[PDB]
Amino acid sequence: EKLGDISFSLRYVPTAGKLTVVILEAKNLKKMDVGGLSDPYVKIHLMQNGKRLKKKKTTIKKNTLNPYYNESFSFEVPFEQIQKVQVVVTVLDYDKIGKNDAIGKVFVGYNSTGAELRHWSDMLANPRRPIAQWHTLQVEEEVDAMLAVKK
Ligand SMILES: [Pb+2]
Repeated sequence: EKLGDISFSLRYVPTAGKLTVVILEAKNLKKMDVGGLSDPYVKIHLMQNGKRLKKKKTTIKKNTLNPYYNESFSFEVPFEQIQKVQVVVTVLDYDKIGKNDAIGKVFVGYNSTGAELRHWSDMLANPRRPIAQWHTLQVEEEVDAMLAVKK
């Protein structure tokens, strides 16, 4: 079962230790509501060794599997710590009643792999420039597992 794909940009300013993630849009998201579609919003957690340093979240787009956001978020990450953090991006379904269930999840950062690592590395090699990339969303539990694997 495909969960969907998320587009975001990454920008790192080395002198200011400023990390900017713009949630651009998502597409082909999993349908999460019986009798409807999904009500997606996107969480961003800045992590460091299990602990969460800071959280952000988009607005909610109701009744769509293909939401457009273009919402920007900045994080203070000093130069010396930028290869020690994880930027965890989660698409969830909003429900007025009950816990919001995650659709899928991905993380970028040094410990990441494949296209996630490539996005992260292209950001670091191209300072002050926003790099946009698509990511396939994965099962929350699998991502949570890999976040424990240090390089
Ligand atoms: Pb819902």
